[PDB]
Parts: sequence; C-alpha cells; structure tokens
Amino acid sequence: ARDPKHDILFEPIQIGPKTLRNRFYQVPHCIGAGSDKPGFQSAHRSVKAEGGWAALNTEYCSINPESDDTHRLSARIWDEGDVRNLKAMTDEVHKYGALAGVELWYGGAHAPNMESRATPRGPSQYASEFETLSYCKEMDLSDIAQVQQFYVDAAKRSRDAGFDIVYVYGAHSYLPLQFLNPYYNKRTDKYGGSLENRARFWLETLEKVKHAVGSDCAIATRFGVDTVYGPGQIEAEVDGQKFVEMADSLVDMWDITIGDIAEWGEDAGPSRFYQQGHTIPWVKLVKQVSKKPVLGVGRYTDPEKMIEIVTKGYADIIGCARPSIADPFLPQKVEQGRYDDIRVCIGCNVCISRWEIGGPPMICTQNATAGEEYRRGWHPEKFRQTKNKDSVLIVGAGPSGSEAARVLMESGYTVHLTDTAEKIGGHLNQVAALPGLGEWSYHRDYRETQITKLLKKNKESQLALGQKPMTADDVLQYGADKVIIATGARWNTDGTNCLTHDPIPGADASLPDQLTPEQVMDGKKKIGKRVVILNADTYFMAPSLAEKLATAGHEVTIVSGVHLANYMHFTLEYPNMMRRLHELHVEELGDHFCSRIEPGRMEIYNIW
Amino acid sequence: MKILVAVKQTAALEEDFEIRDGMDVDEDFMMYDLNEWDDFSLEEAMKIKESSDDVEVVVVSVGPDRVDESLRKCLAKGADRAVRVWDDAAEGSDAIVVGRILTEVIKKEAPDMVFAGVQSSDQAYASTGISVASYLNWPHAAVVADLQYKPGDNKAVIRRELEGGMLQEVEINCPAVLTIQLGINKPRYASLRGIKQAATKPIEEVSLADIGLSANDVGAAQSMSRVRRMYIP
Amino acid sequence: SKILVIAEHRRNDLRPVSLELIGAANGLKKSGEDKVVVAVIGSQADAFVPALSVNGVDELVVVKGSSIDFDPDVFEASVSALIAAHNPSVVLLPHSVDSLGYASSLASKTGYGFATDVYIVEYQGDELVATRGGYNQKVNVEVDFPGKSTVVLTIRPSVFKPLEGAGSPVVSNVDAPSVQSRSQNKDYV
Ligand SMILES: *c1c(C)c(C)cc2c1nc1c(=O)[nH]c(=O)nc-1n2C[C@H](O)[C@H](O)[C@H](O)COP(=O)(O)O
Ligand SMILES: Nc1ncnc2c1ncn2[C@@H]1O[C@H](COP(=O)(O)O)[C@@H](O)[C@H]1O
Ligand code: SF4
Repeated sequence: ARDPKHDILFEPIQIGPKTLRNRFYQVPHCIGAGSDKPGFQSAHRSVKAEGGWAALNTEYCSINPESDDTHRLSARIWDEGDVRNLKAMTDEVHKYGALAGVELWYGGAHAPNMESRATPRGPSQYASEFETLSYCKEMDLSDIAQVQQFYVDAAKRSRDAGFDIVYVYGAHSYLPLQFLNPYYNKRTDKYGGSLENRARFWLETLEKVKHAVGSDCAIATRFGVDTVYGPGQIEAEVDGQKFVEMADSLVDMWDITIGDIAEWGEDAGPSRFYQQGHTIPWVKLVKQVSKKPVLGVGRYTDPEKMIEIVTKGYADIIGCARPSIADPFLPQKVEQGRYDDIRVCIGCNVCISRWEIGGPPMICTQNATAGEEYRRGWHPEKFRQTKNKDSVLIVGAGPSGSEAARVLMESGYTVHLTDTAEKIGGHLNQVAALPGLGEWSYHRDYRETQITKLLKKNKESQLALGQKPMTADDVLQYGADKVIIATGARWNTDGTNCLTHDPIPGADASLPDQLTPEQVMDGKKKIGKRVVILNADTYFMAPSLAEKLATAGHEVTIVSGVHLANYMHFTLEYPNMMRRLHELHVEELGDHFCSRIEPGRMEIYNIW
Repeated sequence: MKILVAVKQTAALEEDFEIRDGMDVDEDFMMYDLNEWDDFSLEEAMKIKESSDDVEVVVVSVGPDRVDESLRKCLAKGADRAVRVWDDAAEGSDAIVVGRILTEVIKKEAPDMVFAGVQSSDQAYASTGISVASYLNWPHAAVVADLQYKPGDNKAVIRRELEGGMLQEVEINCPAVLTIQLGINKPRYASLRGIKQAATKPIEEVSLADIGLSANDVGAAQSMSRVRRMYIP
Repeated sequence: SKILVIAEHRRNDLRPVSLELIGAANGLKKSGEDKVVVAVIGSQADAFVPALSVNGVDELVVVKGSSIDFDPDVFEASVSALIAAHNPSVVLLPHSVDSLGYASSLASKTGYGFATDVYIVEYQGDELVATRGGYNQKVNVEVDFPGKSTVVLTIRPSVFKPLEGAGSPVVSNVDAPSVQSRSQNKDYV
C-alpha cells in the first residue's frame, strides 16, 4: 500500500497556463540525444512519462548555431528539421499524459562551436574559464536585440514542436546568468553595474519570451541563485533573492540550482562529497521570496525526504535529474507504495561522464536500459518471458552476474545463482567501503533485494552464497541448461600496466612491504609509515586509496604514469578530490613511471 | 541405523494480507516453504550420515498435498526417503496433536535419533519436538547448537544456546529427541542435477489408519487451545 | 484459586523475568483471596529465598533436585509435581531456552491448555485469554482454553512490569522426585 503521508506527492499543481498532474518533475538534463537521436530522445523520456513523472524536459537546447556545443552534444531547435525531430518526443510524452518542456540555451563563450564555426556573443569580451580557447564578441545594443529575438524565434518553434513548458535557461553560468554575474559582466552601459542593469538582459528576455508563447506555454526559468564561489559571483542572500524578486511576475515556475559551469559538480553532487538534499540550504531561500511554484534538485530519491521539503515549504514540486535515469518508474513505484522496487541512483555520475567526454551516449550504473530504450528496445520494467523450461547456472553474484540473474528471473527462467562470497555484490563490496563511496552499495543493495523477491516467485530458482568455489567439474555436472561465468577480475599483482604491458621487475605483492587494493582494502596485511601508490589507472582507485591511507595517517606519494584521476574530471568529482588530497597533504609525482622495485626502494622515471 | 528428522512446511504472508470469518488470514496471501530451522536439522543428520561407514536419513512431514514440495527439497538436500502423513480430518491439529501424529509415525519407523527444529518460522510454537518427546518418552534437550553423536552411541553430548549466547554442555542418553537451533551448521544447497534426481523419488504417503490413529484423534477438536481471533494489531 | 510461577536462575543468579512473571500472575488474579505460589528448583534453590521474598508472592516453594542448574527431566517432573499438589488455574513460565526444554512435554502428557510466547493475557468472564503472534509475528493471535482447569503459559520476557518492594511468603521446602536425569550438565562456555 501507498503510505498516505506520500499522497501529498500526488497532488496536481498550477504552472501558469499549464497543470502538472503531480509533483515528480524531470528537470532538463543531457542524455546524448538532443535533436540528433530522435528515437532515443523520445523513448527515454516517454518511459519516464509512462513511469508517471509529470513533466519531462529535453537537455539544454541551442537557439542558434552561434551556440553550438560540439564536441559535446546538446539539443537543437534551429530549424524545421529540429521541430520535426523534437516533436517525436513531445507526441510521445503526450500519449502518456505528462508534459514536455524544452530548455532554451545560448551559452556565449562557453559554447566552443566546433561544428558551426561561428562567433559567440556575450556581455563582455571574455574567454571561457571552461573552453579556455574560446572567446566571445562583446555585444553592442544591436547584439543585445538580435540574440534576444533568437530565443523568441526559438520559443515559437518550441510551440510548433509541441512543448508545454519553455525555459529561459539561466543556470550553469550560460548567457542570462553571464550578464547577471559581475564575473563576466564588465559593462558600464545600462545593461551593467546596478543590480537592475545586470538582470535587464534576462528580465527583458523573459518578457519577450512570455509575450511570444505566454498564453500557450508556461515559461519557466532555471536560475543559479548561488554560485557557491562566494563574493564576486552570485550569492543567494545578495543578488539571488533580489533577482528572484525582480523576475517573479514573469516566471510561471522557478527551477533552482547552485554552481557555475566549470564545476557544476556542485549542482550534480557526487555522492562522494554530497548527500541527498545537499542543495537545500540554498534551495530554501528561494521560497522565502517567491510567490510562484519552486523546485530544486538534490538527488532526491527518498519519498520521505521528498515530503519533508514540501511540508516544510522549501519546494513545491520535486526536481530530479539523475534519479530519473536510475528509475524512470520511481514515481508509480511511490504511488504504488512499491518502496523496495525502487532503483536508487548512486551518484556515480558515470552518466555525466559520457556526455562530458563529448559525443557518446549516456549509460548508467543502475539502469542498464538507459540509452538502451530505443535502440535495443529494452524497457526498464517489462521483460520478454521465456517460452521454455530452460535453466541457468550463474557463477559469481557481482554487478554482472547479479543483473544476469535479476533479468533472467524477471524473464521467467530458472536460475541458480552461486558465489563464494558471503554477500551479493562481487567487488562492489570493498568498493563501497572506500571513503565516500558508501552510497555505491546501493547497487548490490537493490540486487539483493530483488533477487530475494524473485526467488519466492520462481520456485526452482536458487541463491547460494558461502559456497565452495565452483569447479569445472561441478559446473559440467550442474545441470543448468545454460551457464554464465561471472567470476570477476583482480588488481594486477605484478606491476603489469597499460605503458609496458609487462610486469615491473621486483613487483610482486606476496612480499611484505608490497600491497594490492584488495590487501589494503581487506585491512589485514600491515602498512608502513611511508607509502607510495604506483598508479597506472586513470579512475578512482588510486586517489581513493590515497585518501584512505592518509586519513589513517600514513605519509603519501602517488607516482603516476598517467594523468591521475582523469576519469574524474568527467564525473564532476575532480575538484573536490584534488582539494581533498591537498588537505590531507598527499604528495603527487606526475608523469612518473617505475623501472624496478627492490625492498624499501623503487626506481622511478619521467616519461618525457 | 536411522535418524528421523521431523520437517514442516510453513507459511509466509505477502504485503498486505487481509484477515478472512476473523479466525485466520486469507489463503491467497500465503506462500509455503520448508521451515527455516529444518534446514539446519536436515544437515546435522547428513553430517552424521557422512561421518561414518550406514545411516538412513528420513524426513517426515504432517500435512497436505502441498508439503510434498518441501519434502522433495529435503530429498535433494540429502534425505534418503520422505514421508508425508495425512487425512483431511488432521485439519488444524495444533503442536501437541502434531506430536502425537509424529510419534506414531516415529514408532513404525523406529529410528535411533529424532531431530525437530527449534520452532516454526510461522507459528513459533516451540512445542512440536518436545511434544513428540513426551509422547515417545524419550530423553530430550531443546535448543541445540552442537551435536557430538556417532551412530549407535548410547550417549551423546550437546550444547544448549542459552539467552544472550552463553552455551551449556549436556550429556544425553540416546535415542533422544533434540530440537536443533540456527547457526548449527551450514546447510547445503541442491545442484540442479541434484534437484532433478529427487523429482524421480517417491514420497511415501502414510494414512491415519496406517499409524493407528483415527479422525477422533486429531484436528482442532483435540487441540490444546482454541482460536478466538486473528487481527492485524 | 492459585497461580503457579516457576522462576528461573543460572550460575548462582536469579533471572529478572522471574519478577515479571510474578508481576504478570498478580496482574491476572481474579479477586484478592486468590494466591500466587512461586517455586524455585535447584540443589541450592534456597539461596534464592531472599530475592523471591517480594511483593505478590504468597508462597515460595523450594524444590531441591539433582542438578545445580536447569535440567529438563528434573524440572518437568518437578513442576507437574507442583501442579498436582497445588491444583492451580494457571501456570506461568518464562519463555526461556530453559523452558523450551520441557514446557511442552508437560502439556503433552496431561492435556492442560498450553500456549507459548504469550504477550497478552486476560480474563473475559472466567475465560482466560492469551494472545500470541502468528506468521513470524505479522498478526496477533487470540486463543482460549475451553474447559481446561489448568492452563500452561510461557510468557514473552520484558513484557510484564514487576511489583516493587519486599514481601512475606510462607516458605516451604519439598524434595524433587529422586529420578536419574537422562542428561548431565558439564560446563558453561
Ligand atoms: C546531463 C547529465 C547526464 C546530467 C546527469 C545532468 C544534466 C545534464 N545536462 C543538463 C542540461 O542540459 N541542462 C540543465 O539545465 N541541466 C542538466 N543536467 C543537470 C540536472 O538537470 C540537475 O541539476 C543535476 O543533476 C542535480 O540534480 P539531481 O540529479 O541530483 O536530482
Ligand atoms: N506438522 C509437522 N510435521 C513435521 N514436523 C513438524 C510439524 N509441525 C512442527 N514440526 C516440527 O517442529 C519443529 C519446530 O516447530 P515448532 O514447535 O512448531 O515451533 C519444526 O521444524 C518441525 O521440526
Ligand atoms: S550513472 Fe550513477 S549517478 Fe548516474 S543516474 Fe546512474 S546511478 Fe545515478
């Protein structure tokens, strides 16, 4: 049964001329779709439609070739080809009876424009603190009118296109915010200086947009009320509130975030440094001045936490991004009170990793059909059930084999899942024990929960943990019709790496002063005052271990033969990871590989 | 030599069951499985059987056509035969009536050891084994967390797991009825090729008349309490 | 009439739940002439007199057997031996691992009313009503004891609130039936 305290969550709300069936709102977010993958775009939002989110939005959407995000992919609404391709999605969000927003974007010099080659315009001449090679032209007053018409244009075409919601996207430090914010805005004419100068651009733009489709589409804006940079950028209690105040009559809805573009990690909080609701303290402050509907993300997956922020009059609606990728059905699960069936977004940001690399499609660590709904036609909550009696052995019940069984059993098969470990999760179990990653558990947690549930529903099907490792004889004699081996990988023992592809002579971690991240992680094997992490890995392993050991008070040097933490640049984790390794006085020697290990001693070399 | 293990098929409700009459829960909310404790039983016995060179393990169950399901799972988990004692008039026998019905199977079977679980997962009576022990007139101990028994001893040595975790050793005259407690061993799991070969085994069906009972002996009419109400609290 | 309580001890110490049961028993007496008898069993069960000499106890019966601590054969015999000879309406025991070991046998032999892990009780008229859990404790399960002149109950510990203060029980002694336990305690661990 639906706990009735959550009823609150299924109460409509008025947003201008538009009505949200319920409180569950998918804010704009990229997916690797844009206008370019109209299949994938439609399907992936329409399942969330069918899943019962109220309104679904395209990712940030370009109003003109002089804001082109290539190599990244954004969406576009430049021409009638675009209005075609985006309509596919609106019809499709429509047939399930929620709303379609589209997020009107121009980002000035943050748009490198590598496809369109055109020149980007801004309040003042600068060069992006993100695409550092990409400079804007200073708009004169005629540049102010032509770009504003841009949005108008783009707002018209948004209605032809069938959007129920349009935004003036003013977050992550794109055009309207660049005007507002003195960091960017060095103008001394009437568009600059005074708070009502700064916000004229946006204030204007909003109005123009209203005038344009105001009576058929709710105009929302997203706004980045604090930059979390402090003095010198927007502060919520300085410019933030006030701006809310100056806009409020224009907006049908606020859609709130904090951060800039260069480290939007602060909007999209890593679970490695942020919990749920993180944003709230700065979210809150917006209701205290707005008289309009306000939503504001914050990795809200828990309906308890959801009801808190509404019944405490901190939001009106629930803004989600990631959590809607994890579980397109999270609402109808909450509506249906099916609390245990909910797939909890772990905050791993791999999903932002792909888009942030420039080109590939989003993928997701809980939701393996994410990206897969058009092109493979996998639905996250419907499965082809088998038309035989066939059975499957699965060896190992880690991410891989556990999904293996989850899906199969959901498919109706007869499955025996076995692993030598005592619990479901393969190496996730240590991974989640690394400092910060405690919310990455969730990924076995959900599996353990559903296999358990699946077993009562298949009677032959079987879970067996604590077993004797299987042998190939056990396996051939097991009697499964089919077998999935899912037995894992281990850290390399022997200094084998991506540079040499051969072992480092004198590397071997049966020796007393030599560790793997299993041995560090098991916590048994004993660890010397002075530590050196020899790193060939661009992802989290290295830094993290570094954190661990430092916090346990060893003296720490990472020897890195690759760019450390490179992946992390892309999950939005990197800033706070570095600051963190600084804070714990962790020594980094880059561009440095190693040619032989000896007791107490290693030979290292610059790679240039 | 022969160890007889008394097993039960329990019920587990779904969310959100509903009461039925007000005397039970509705039957559609129910799901039947081998009581959890019995998995620890069956093993201890397979433990013994494999510790030697010749021991029949035999599981016995009282109840309806469903139970089969469980006794087969016992076959696969190790048992040598599986017996089901039934008659419709057995409806609602309570934990002491079960003792008695078991006992009469237990005599025909004449084992050297009788194992019961410590309590059921469903009604948690924590009576059925000791009841079989009174009626049999055997030496009993309840709550067994360790067994040393070799086949055809006159004598075994157990350990009761007391409240809070402190153990107590007991020396007990055999043949004895013992209720086995959780954590006693690590009950095996059935290969598919195992579960497959236990399909092909017979469940022996035993009738009240086969065991010198009658309708007038069993079912709630004879029981030791009587159901007044069941209510979700 | 009378309610019987069987107290429980281990390594020289009286267990809390013994006062709870005395509390329960008194709690459930149907009029203030009805007497509570308490019984402690052990080859040194008299050491206990002081602490069971408290409020609600109208009698304290000390039964010396073979064993120092809990033995089932001895207990079983000891209790039916107390019941036979005080004729009570109810007997309380703790639901304790000690009790699993013989509560049930007692009931098997006699047909008294029996129910365990009881955590509600209650007279309704002269009808005794005890409540149990069903389905791994998902419902509550009310039962009664038709025409039973003796009912045996095991009571869920840390439910029934004790009585405060001292008390003046008639103490008596009686020997446990000289019968050889078919078991033997050796050591704790
Ligand atoms: C892309 C990617 C995949 C992520 C996950 C977020 C995102 C992406 N693209 C966005 C864009 O087109 N415009 C925009 O305004 N926001 C975009 N987002 C961020 C998202 O909307 C959320 O602000 C954050 O993810 C934080 O909230 P939450 O997911 O914790 O609920
Ligand atoms: N009807 C039955 N048939 C066989 N064994 C039973 C039956 N009912 C209870 N048991 C046994 O009693 C053990 C303890 O359960 P209980 O006293 O019901 O809590 C269960 O494992 C079985 O060993
Ligand atoms: S990749 Fe991770 S953080 Fe992203 S939606 Fe998925 S589970 Fe959530």
